[PDB]
Amino acid sequence: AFEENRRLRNLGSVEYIRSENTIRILISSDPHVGYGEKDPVRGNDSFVSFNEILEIARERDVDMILLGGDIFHDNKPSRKALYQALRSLRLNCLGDKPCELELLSVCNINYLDPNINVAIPVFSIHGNHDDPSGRYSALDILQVTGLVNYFGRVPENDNIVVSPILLQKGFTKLALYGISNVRDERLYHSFRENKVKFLRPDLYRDEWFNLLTVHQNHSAHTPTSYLPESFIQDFYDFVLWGHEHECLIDGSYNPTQKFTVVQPGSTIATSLSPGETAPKHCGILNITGKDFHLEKIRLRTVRPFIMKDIILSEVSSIPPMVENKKEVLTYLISKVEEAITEANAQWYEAQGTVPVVENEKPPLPLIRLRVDYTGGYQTENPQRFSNRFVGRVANATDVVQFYLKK
Amino acid sequence: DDKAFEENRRLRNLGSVEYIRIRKNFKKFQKSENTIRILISSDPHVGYGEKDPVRGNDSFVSFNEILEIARERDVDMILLGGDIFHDNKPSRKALYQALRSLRLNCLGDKPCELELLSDTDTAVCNINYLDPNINVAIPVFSIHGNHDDPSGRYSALDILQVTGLVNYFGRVPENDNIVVSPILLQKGFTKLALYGISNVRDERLYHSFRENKVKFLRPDLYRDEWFNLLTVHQNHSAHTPTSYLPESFIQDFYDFVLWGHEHECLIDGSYNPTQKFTVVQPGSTIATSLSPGETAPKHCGILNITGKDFHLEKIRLRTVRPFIMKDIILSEVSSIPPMVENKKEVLTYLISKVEEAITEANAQWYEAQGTVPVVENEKPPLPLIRLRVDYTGGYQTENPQRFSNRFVGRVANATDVVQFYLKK
Ligand SMILES: [Mn+2]
Ligand SMILES: [Mn+2]
Repeated sequence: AFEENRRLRNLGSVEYIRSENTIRILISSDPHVGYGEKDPVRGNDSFVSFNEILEIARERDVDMILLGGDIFHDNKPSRKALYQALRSLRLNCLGDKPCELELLSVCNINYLDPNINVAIPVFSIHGNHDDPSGRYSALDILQVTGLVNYFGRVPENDNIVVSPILLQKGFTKLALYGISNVRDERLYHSFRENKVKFLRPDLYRDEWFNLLTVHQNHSAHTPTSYLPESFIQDFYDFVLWGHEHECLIDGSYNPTQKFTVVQPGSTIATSLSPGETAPKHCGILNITGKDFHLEKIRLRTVRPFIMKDIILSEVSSIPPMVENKKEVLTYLISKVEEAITEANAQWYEAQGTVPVVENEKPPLPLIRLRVDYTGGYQTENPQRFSNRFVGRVANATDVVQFYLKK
Repeated sequence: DDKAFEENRRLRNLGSVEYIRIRKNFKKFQKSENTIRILISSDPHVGYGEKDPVRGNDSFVSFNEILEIARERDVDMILLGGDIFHDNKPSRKALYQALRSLRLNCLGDKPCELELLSDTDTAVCNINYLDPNINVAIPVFSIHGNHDDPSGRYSALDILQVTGLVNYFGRVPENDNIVVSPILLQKGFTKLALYGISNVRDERLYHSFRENKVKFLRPDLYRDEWFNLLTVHQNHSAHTPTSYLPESFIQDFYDFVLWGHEHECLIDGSYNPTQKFTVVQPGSTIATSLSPGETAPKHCGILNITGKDFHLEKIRLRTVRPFIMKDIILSEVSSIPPMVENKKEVLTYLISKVEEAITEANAQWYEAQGTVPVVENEKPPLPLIRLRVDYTGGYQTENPQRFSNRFVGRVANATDVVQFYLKK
């Protein structure tokens, strides 16, 4: 069943119906505005980092912003989360700057409104949400204000029609496609049953730089609970991959399909997973005809997160196998202290500063120790160990996790 | 209580009043010249009765109507007495619908003839039309109202302000020390000093006036040249002598008082001869309960200000579902044989009163539309009908639901058409 997935290529059907020349796009995904709102330390993280993304777009003078979904963490965001998102979009996206993008294709393009002066149009697809969910989303609200362009709507999970937004700047032509989040198993089934219809403009067939935006699992435990890369039509040149939190901004080239996949990652860690450790970035994609150049930009406002894997039997400072309750503590405490120094150094690197009295100090970092304690060693209560770093770490819970080798 | 309500009328001009140092196009968007025209309304309660199969879209249609009349009649601004939303946390549909109506009816190329003299973060534009990136044709001004929904520092009104669609004024950070500062607006020779007090728990506000903890600020320039307008959202009357705002408490320098919160349409206004102001209670644009006060046909108004004078034009709302109520005292009826098995007689009379109320409701609707009942014309929506029946004196009743079910597809409230009670 996993073997079958590699063999299946170009699924669904393709129908044909009706830097002045460099398209600059700020690419990001998953800001999860509102996540960890009630946390005393982490409460304002999502608001600050979502603002940063829009701030970089304005400072760097990009033509547009493209997001891979999950602007909000919840289906029903709090009044604070909604207010903060709207405030950031209004202050960073409105202005006298002319929009050099020409459209060739309340609901109509925002930067096309005569009553709204949009300097940098935001384009986003709908993402996945785990809180309890009518026919009105928080993304529909962002669209109605004229601040975000909601594209890639999936009204029916059965028959999905993928139509493009056609944009031109000088000689460079962009055919922007999107598929809003669909339950992975459902989407997988739609591609297998040939229920996904891609629409291409008849004119300038080979002229349009084809960009697809998705919000799905890139991998899964079950062979039907993710979207295989081979399923995606080979006429595409670039794929922006949302939903997946790990920053893989450098990208991966698929040699068969002939298209690059860029998984930018979230702008906030939503769990203490290994995937969340990779420093967060956004990117500037510079399209110029057929080729492009992607510039990775490190996020300055994201709280550092260091994870360390420890094997006790390998620690020459600890004696085995006795009551080393004291040995394990001293050693483990020093590893947290080492992880904090690594986190602080990672933060100053992102800022371009040095640790001195005149400079701003780093925020409390997220620290996780995965400790193998086999044959044998004395362990602590994980919560009791985590209480030791009360004003040194952002995570009051889960500083340590003890495990035995399987 | 009686002695305390009496003392309320004896007291006047509560608090403290001091002075503070301060077509035409005043909008900054970049891509009756002496008469300030204001569309006045209150309490649209967007989202109320959302889940009702018949009444679900009433609040959205009527809130749109108010903004639609403002645009059609070419007013300078919209002034609301609070409660744009029914809930503290409105649904996604309610918020979407309010924003859609505001964007379509208030944005446009129409020049704003109102000059902002002084507005006594902010990273955002406090005043709407002064934003160079938003083309505001008709600025909306509103105060915060009361909500019975659980309040889980950010309001839905703050969200409307942040989009640049509504100007939230008359904020009340502290209940103890309330400072009432004006928004100063000029059109030709006409000078408007606009004041607001967002809803405060009635008992708490009453105490603030008594403890002289309410400070009113007046512009030194043009002292007796401003037309003073106050916007409130409080109970105009109450059972307890401390649970409402007495008119006498409000400073007499005011010329006009827009009274929000109260749902009954009393758009004609009342003149207070001592305080020398006119109080206008416009009423809600939707019935929130089947109360006697909700029966009076709904209106909005156009307040025309020239110098220190005003003319108010009453406008009937066409989209509001008709509501007829009848109070029936069974002992005051005949021929109803009392203290006998009179179920048939009681029912026969009550059915005829519902039929009478339906005919009255339909006639009230056609009147609001300016049409006659003919095949080419639109038919009225299902009306709200309520019978409050006193059955004291020996009278047989019927289950309210079974009685209401006799009029299926004839009334909007198919569950509670009748209410049987005994006089206390
Ligand atoms: Mn996600
Ligand atoms: Mn009310």
